[PDB]
Amino acid sequence: PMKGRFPIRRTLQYLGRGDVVFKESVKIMTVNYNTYGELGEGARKFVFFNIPQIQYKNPWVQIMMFKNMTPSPFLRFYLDSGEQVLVDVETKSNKEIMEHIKKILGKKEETLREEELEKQQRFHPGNFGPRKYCLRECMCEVEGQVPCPGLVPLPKEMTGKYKAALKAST
Amino acid sequence: IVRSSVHAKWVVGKVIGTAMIKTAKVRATRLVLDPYLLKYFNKRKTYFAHDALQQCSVGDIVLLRALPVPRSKHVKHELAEIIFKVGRVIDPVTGKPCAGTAYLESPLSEPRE
Amino acid sequence: QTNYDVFEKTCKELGVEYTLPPLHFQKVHRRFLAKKALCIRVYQEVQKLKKQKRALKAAAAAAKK
Amino acid sequence: EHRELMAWNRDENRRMQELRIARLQLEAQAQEVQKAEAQAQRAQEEQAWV
Amino acid sequence: KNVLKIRRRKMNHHKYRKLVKRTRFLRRKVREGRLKKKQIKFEKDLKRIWLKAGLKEAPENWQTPKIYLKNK
Amino acid sequence: ATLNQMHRLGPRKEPPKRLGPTEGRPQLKGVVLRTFIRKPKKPNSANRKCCRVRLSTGKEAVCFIPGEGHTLQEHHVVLVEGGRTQDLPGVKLKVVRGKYDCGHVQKK
RNA sequence: AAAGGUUUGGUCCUGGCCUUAUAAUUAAUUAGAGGUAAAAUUACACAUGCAAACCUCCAUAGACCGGUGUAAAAUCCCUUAAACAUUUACUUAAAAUUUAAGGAGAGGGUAUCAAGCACAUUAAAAUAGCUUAAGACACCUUGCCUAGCCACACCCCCACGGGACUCAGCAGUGAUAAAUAUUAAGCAAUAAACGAAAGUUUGACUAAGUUAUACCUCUUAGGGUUGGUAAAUUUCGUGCCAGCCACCGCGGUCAUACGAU
RNA sequence: ACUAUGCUUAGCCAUAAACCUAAAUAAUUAAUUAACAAAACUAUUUGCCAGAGAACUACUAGCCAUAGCUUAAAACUCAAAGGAC
Ligand code: FES
Ligand SMILES: [K+]
Ligand SMILES: [K+]
Ligand SMILES: [K+]
Ligand SMILES: [K+]
Ligand SMILES: [K+]
Ligand SMILES: [K+]
Ligand SMILES: [Mg+2]
Ligand SMILES: [Mg+2]
Ligand SMILES: [Mg+2]
Ligand SMILES: [Mg+2]
Ligand SMILES: [Mg+2]
Ligand SMILES: [Mg+2]
Ligand SMILES: [Mg+2]
Ligand SMILES: [Mg+2]
Ligand SMILES: [Mg+2]
Ligand SMILES: [Mg+2]
Ligand SMILES: [Mg+2]
Ligand SMILES: [Mg+2]
Ligand SMILES: [Mg+2]
Ligand SMILES: [Mg+2]
Ligand SMILES: [Mg+2]
Ligand SMILES: [Mg+2]
Ligand SMILES: [Mg+2]
Ligand SMILES: [Mg+2]
Ligand SMILES: [Mg+2]
Ligand SMILES: [Mg+2]
Ligand SMILES: [Mg+2]
Ligand SMILES: [Mg+2]
Ligand SMILES: [Mg+2]
Repeated sequence: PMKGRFPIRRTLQYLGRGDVVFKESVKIMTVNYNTYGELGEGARKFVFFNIPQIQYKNPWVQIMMFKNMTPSPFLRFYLDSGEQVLVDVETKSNKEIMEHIKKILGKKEETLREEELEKQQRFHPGNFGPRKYCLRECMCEVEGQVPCPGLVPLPKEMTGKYKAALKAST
Repeated sequence: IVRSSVHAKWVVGKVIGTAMIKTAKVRATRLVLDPYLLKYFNKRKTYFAHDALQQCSVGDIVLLRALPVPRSKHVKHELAEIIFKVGRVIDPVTGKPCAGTAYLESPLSEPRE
Repeated sequence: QTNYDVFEKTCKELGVEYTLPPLHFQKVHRRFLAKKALCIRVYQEVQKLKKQKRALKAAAAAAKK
Repeated sequence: EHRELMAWNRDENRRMQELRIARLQLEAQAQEVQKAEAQAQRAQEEQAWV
Repeated sequence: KNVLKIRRRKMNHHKYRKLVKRTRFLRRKVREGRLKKKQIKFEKDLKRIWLKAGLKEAPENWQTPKIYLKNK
Repeated sequence: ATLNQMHRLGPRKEPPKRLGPTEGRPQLKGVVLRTFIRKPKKPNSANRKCCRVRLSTGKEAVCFIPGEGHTLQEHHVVLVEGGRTQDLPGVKLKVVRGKYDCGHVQKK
């Protein structure tokens, strides 16, 4: 049995379910939540369930969490321009908090798709090379082309050993 | 007005020391994923920050701005803001003084003092 | 950490001095306390020599000017 | 689009601030009533104790 | 449970105590010499520090304390 | 251990693999120094043929000579290999029959 | 791991060791040809030959290719600036290739290495600080990041200087080691250097030589094993001896366990 | 028979089968018998363990401790040791 409560939170599939990819402006997200109370239950669940998913998709964003410092829970984002975006998450479900932050400071699906395509621009199927980078190492693998001499012996007339013998014979 | 090279253009941390002149030692923490356990833990870093007015006290949360030119070997940030003062917090949501999870001044009232 | 204003009055009235917890624990034993005393003394001597050298160097320059 | 989203956020914070003042107002009325009753019990007990 | 594992430790400790009893005087001379070497290593380590710092004589009014001798 | 304790310690520390009589090498060449007999610890009974050798590394080891009958003598050269003789305690090397001075057992 | 064998008079539990799978090197025995890949004891000392030229004088090149894994926890990934011993363009901009200062995060061992001893800040030159059990410092070990990268180039970390005075370029030799490729041909191909060019040069490379180390196609058959784990023994000899076993174990006269068959 | 000693006044030493062999805290008593013991079992946090012997040992550092305490290996040996029945 995996240790801890809700061990599914410690699986790569769960971490990849996060959908909030912050814009490049977002630099820090401080989370102020209270460990005791009734109006801060959603914030506590947001720290428990959602903060891992947010960090997984935003490795360069500093998430620092403070406990029992204020009467109510809130989220404050620090942007590169110097703006500070305060969010009030009291009486809000953990799912509601995720949707709110996605709207205001989350990249759109169109933007994310474009980046994925650009990343793969330099991979070409026709390119030959090692398996890590290319589909086929050599043209011998292609159908109809002369096969590799190791797998299939070449005709004698196509061999330097044979050609050199003829030149001596000439 | 080119910006710093350092990755940490904006860092939040706690002032863990203030015994250097016009400098505040700040401990920042980030979340790092343990690859074996797939759980996040806290990796903490120390940042020297220029406290021009010596307005920082141990235990207060602060925001640092990366300096364009390193002031010294270790001082590469300045104190942008004091997010939370130690024991003197002001609620961001309501704006009233607080002492923990309680209001020193009720939000219903309008003291304007 | 919660009410700094109340904290300041209580310490002044009750006459209680509050020292903040030291970040790092320092071990103590005869060998360490003796080496740590010399190291502090050696530094001070080196710095005292530098101050004397700076004064002599500046004094010579002033005479030349 | 950033400016519009930052305007919507401030409105949401004001909308929730309004609810907080409405909720906390109700508490002041009820808690005030309880405080008066509790002070009455103290007055009765305090006189008896004297 | 039986006391068999305790009996092994019982014999090990008894035999060790009699071995220490036999060679008690030899052990004393070993210790006084191990402490003397422990002091010289302490003194030398202090000389290394000031010599590296650039001092040619130990700091004024300094005498390495003798911390391993019978001072108490 | 808790997840915090597993994180602070990480994977189990692994004692290093100390080498054996051959020093992690397939074979060694040695010069015979003496030929003697060793008695197999009880409950076995035999007069096992062994020899001391100075290996190329420079150390000296005791090597069991397998087979029925050997012609080894002092100053001979042999190729030793690994493999302990279970009954003979301390004998962690064996001689290879058919290499250098040592020869194959004469078949009967 | 789909597991198995082995604690005991016996059972259960716990627990180590070992077996079964895969691959490299060396060794024993054995071996036809053909194709292909790889070639590897040693930063110990090196006989001999060769490995850098081109070219109307100036220049350019010999800073590459090739070799080794010396040193070093050495690094990876990323940011910023700058040049270039460059190219191609313009009289001003696109690249390739480097250098310097850095840091979100990641990065070997020993904590019986627990303290380091100046490792800080301010900028009237004062303050007493800086790193460290969230592992500093010390010591030890190792090339890693693998379309490749990093370091090294006889030794003294460097190379003014000094010394024990140069194959870690190809081939080859001595010594050393369990470890064994030709002191070979060609510049025709591709790559590099030079030239305006026809061209020239190249132990890079290409085509061969050597070798069951691997793979492929074939044709001869040899090696080991046969108590259990674990597929498979007849007769005889031996008699706790001679010998055998990876583990448990076998051998004291009807031994499926040793030797021959 | 008799002493050190048990007692008192100060200081030192810092060890026990110091074991109720069961860390502390908050639960739960059904969805729940390896054996034995004092029923099972979840969460939180720290400490500790990784075959037996060698070893309450060697070396190191600290300590009023000097035949001492805490800290604590390796070589080497074995194919088991151990717990309950
Ligand atoms: S690998 Fe393509 S010809 Fe051999
Ligand atoms: K026997
Ligand atoms: K087992
Ligand atoms: K060098
Ligand atoms: K050519
Ligand atoms: K056969
Ligand atoms: K007890
Ligand atoms: Mg009993
Ligand atoms: Mg004993
Ligand atoms: Mg038993
Ligand atoms: Mg061979
Ligand atoms: Mg190269
Ligand atoms: Mg090395
Ligand atoms: Mg030690
Ligand atoms: Mg040489
Ligand atoms: Mg050099
Ligand atoms: Mg050579
Ligand atoms: Mg050379
Ligand atoms: Mg070879
Ligand atoms: Mg040209
Ligand atoms: Mg028989
Ligand atoms: Mg067998
Ligand atoms: Mg047989
Ligand atoms: Mg008496
Ligand atoms: Mg007494
Ligand atoms: Mg104890
Ligand atoms: Mg008791
Ligand atoms: Mg004891
Ligand atoms: Mg002891
Ligand atoms: Mg000791």
